[PDB]
Amino acid sequence: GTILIDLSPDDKEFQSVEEEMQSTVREHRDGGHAGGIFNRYNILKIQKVCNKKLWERYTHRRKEVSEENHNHANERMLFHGSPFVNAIIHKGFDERHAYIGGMFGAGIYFAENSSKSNQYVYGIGGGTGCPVHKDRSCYICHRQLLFCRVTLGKSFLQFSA
Amino acid sequence: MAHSPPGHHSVTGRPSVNGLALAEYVIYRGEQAYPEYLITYQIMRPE
Ligand SMILES: CN(C)c1ccc(-c2cc(=O)c3ccccc3o2)cc1
Ligand SMILES: [Zn+2]
Repeated sequence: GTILIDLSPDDKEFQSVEEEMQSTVREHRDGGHAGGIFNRYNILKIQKVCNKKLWERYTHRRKEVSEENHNHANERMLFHGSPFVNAIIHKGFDERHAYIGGMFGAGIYFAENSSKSNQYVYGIGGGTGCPVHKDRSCYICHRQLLFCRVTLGKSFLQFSA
Repeated sequence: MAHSPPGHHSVTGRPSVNGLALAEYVIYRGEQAYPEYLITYQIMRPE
């Protein structure tokens, strides 16, 4: 039930999504090991993901959370990078998309920094890099990130290195 | 998947060393996120 709608670069919605991508790039403490060396991206395409069943599943849970947190879903827009982006856009997030060894336990992880989610596009730690060249810093191969609507509700604050 | 800490719906990982890092977040139910935009890109080689 998923359809993908291309956004024009002239569309304000394309432009605001691109700006969030580009403006949340930072340097990483691995010197680019996982995600590559770069300060900015070449955006090739931005598509809106439209799936009624997945949307309704999201809004149902959002209302439950909201009602448990003084009518506040604490909804954010956050990046997610994964080898399974194609499964996610068709079937939704589930336990198969979790970072079992993540520092905050086995859950599904998102980042404010697009460059942080970029480190996971080819796997944990960048895996072996792109499938074609085995390069975590490949400048040729096309990468994909999701920019996601996320309900945080009441969020446990972990101060961490 | 693990469970959220009791009384919570997510975890926020607040950076405590790297002054320039933004937050990272964890949810424990797939239904708490919707993949709204698919962004296809390349990283660019610095000049
Ligand atoms: C083992 N699998 C399926 C994954 C998938 C995605 C991630 C992932 C994806 C993210 O975008 C992310 C962002 C901040 C911190 C960790 C992050 O981890 C990790 C493991
Ligand atoms: Zn490549």
